[PDB]
Amino acid sequence: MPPKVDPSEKVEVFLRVCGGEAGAMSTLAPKLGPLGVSPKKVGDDIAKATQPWKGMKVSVKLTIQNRIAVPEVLPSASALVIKALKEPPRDRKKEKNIKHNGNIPLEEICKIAKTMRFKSLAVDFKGSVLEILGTAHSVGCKVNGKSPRDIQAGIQSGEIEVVEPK
Amino acid sequence: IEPSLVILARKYKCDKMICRKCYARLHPRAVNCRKKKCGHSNNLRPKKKLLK
Amino acid sequence: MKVINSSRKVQIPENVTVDVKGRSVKVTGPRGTLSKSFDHASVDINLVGKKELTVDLWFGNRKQIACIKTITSIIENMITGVTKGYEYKMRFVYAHFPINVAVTDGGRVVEIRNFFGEKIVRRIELLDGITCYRNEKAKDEIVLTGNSLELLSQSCATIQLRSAIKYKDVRKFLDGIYVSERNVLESN
Amino acid sequence: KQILTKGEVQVSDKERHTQLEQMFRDIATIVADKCVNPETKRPYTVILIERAMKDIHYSVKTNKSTKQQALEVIKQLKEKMKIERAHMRLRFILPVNEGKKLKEKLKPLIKVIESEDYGQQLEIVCLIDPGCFREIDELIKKETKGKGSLEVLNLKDVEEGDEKFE
Amino acid sequence: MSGAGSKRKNVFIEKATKLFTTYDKMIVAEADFVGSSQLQKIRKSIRGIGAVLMGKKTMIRKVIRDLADSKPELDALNTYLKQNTCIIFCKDNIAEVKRVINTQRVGAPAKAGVFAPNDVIIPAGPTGMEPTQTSFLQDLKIATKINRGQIDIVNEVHIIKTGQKVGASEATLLQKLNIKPFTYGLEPKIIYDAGACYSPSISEE
RNA sequence: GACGGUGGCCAUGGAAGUCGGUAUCCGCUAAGGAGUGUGUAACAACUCACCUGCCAAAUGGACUAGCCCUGAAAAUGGAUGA
Repeated sequence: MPPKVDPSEKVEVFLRVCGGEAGAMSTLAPKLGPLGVSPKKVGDDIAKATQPWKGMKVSVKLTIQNRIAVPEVLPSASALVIKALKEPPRDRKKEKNIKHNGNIPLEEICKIAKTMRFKSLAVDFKGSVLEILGTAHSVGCKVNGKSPRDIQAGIQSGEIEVVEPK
Repeated sequence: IEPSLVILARKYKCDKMICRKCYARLHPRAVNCRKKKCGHSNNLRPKKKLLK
Repeated sequence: MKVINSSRKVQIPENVTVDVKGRSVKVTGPRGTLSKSFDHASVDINLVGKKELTVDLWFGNRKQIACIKTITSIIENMITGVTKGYEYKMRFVYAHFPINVAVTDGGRVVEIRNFFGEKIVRRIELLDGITCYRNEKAKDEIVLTGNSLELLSQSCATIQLRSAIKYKDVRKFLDGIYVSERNVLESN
Repeated sequence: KQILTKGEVQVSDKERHTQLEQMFRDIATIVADKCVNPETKRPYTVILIERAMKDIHYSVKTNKSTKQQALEVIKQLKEKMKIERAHMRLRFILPVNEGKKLKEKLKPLIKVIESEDYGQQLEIVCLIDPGCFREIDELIKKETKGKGSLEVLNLKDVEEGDEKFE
Repeated sequence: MSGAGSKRKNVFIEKATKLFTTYDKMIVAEADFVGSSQLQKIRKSIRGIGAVLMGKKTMIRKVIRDLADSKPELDALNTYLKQNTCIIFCKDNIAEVKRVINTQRVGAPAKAGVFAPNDVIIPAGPTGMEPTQTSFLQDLKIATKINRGQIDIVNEVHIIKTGQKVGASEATLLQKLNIKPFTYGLEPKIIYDAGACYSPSISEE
């Protein structure tokens, strides 16, 4: 994960759809990049600056450019990183074909990813965060060893990591 | 200003349920024809939108 | 059928005076005087004092019962009109030819020369009592005004229906003079 | 039963009429499958083709197949005139917004190849169709779109159709 | 019959009577314009200290609880028979609830037919009117005047309060321009006690 | 009023509730479908389910069978006998 940084200097807002391997089949939106002063190739690069290997399709990620250059931007969705780290490999050659999520421990990842989008989302932190993100991806399971919203309802993780990302 | 005018125009001409056993122009809440040829009926469809 | 109807009452403001004789009312107000007849069976239509006019119906059918309310509504309308008159703002529109409308209060008539490039001077006389006046906002409207709603609306309708090309597609054009604001009443 | 099985069909009054029609039908069908006007590869109407085939003279048969007869017909006019017995390839230049509808009409109608779709650029497709179908293609794009459509030849001609000899 | 239908009413009864005797202080707020985006920031600050509990016209189902407490429902300031209400509950912070409720307000233009906040100024003058939007003004039956070198209907003062419907034209005008008349959200009517009124006085600060 | 996770996960010029595939859960709630259409490259915006204020006593529906209407067009003029 890059360090979470605020917008400063010139601010060019971009909405990159993918970012594990950026545009393979022009999977990034080709209208949005050149409209905000950034070539297609250039856009491809800076897609991977936000999330190099965790970037999946249908992203809510913000690629900001301070003085038309990457400031090591973080802010991305909870849903992306979480899904990504269940079965780690996420480029654009494994994301052109269907794939099943891994059944591995993911409790410590969700708390960090919860407030990766924003600091405050106007919802209950430390109480039902694992209940939300343990079943955000209804297909498959978070971890097969435990049961979502039964052994994770009372059991919560985080205290500084749940409200602010690392 | 201009769109308002257009919508007004539509209001009296285009937005009316147009029957079926009859082709009588009714009104957007219609569930009958009010014609004793149609037999009142409950075959109301919307009047179609513009197409070039 | 034959249930016995209750009354339908309509309030009367102290500005106006409502007469009634032989099941046929006459509101008189500051603005003018409207008159209307109502012909039905056992429809006692009376005055309580000068605050409530009552309409009744002893042993009404469903049909008979329905019309009582209508009657009441019509008298309410009359009451409204004779104390604070109805105003119908009509906007006219077409997407190329500017529709040339001009009023003649001497004749009590609206005339429309252009509308679809039709070289006829399409005119019709406004109903008795009501008038139009050439109000401008960018050469877009005409505002009809009157005592009687029934007449006023008819007038509006006449110039609406006339103002419309009657050949080929109805959706493609916007030609016509249509009623925009009808709920508004002239200010006193 | 025997008569039905081994016997041949005989024309009654109704059937005589049908017979007359039949010849007309056959000529209409067999001749109009594959051809273009001399000088360049362009589509052209059936009447002209019919005239051409009459000039050289042809007698249709119900004992032969229609497809078979088509080949025969074209044989005559390959010697006489310059004609196209095979397919051609087209290239359309579609807009991004208005072209989707057009594409959906074309896709089940004929084979689409070299389909290059872009957001920042105009959509490009290429077809495989007979010489008489170009007109059909171009026409349906214009009335559906409500604007002009650029028709370009990808190739003037291409193999297969009645050139592979079915 | 009763205590049935889609998403049952009986359920709501449990919330509006049994949890109406488990808090020290209360505040009767007004929710006739605030959204859900605005309101969920006032269901975190309030939720931590107490709750926002009301089934809406379930104060008449509170009469079983009024046997011991003797709570005012129609007797307090605002009889609650003309406006929507949502009772704010609090026990940890009874002092720091009356002002943090007003901090989460968000300003915006008026709407067609809305009940409206306390203050509603209509746009007028050079800043509050455009030259292109004079046509609209002309269309209206009300008079138009030239004030400060601009054609306007002229009204820059309060003509409506809480529980009085704004005009359609006015609303439209508000929407069109960048004029936001007042900041609004959950607005306290009065401060409220268990079996009494603590302060029958408005507090928008 | 119709929100947060969230543009869930699939797939791709673009499909971000709303061309389409599968699951369709939780937070905060009086209540808000991983969404009923209008719309948009896709969005945004609008609309609906859903919830509630105002008003104040009945209301909504799916059937049943009486008469009546539609279904129901023919040649001299016209037949409940008039």
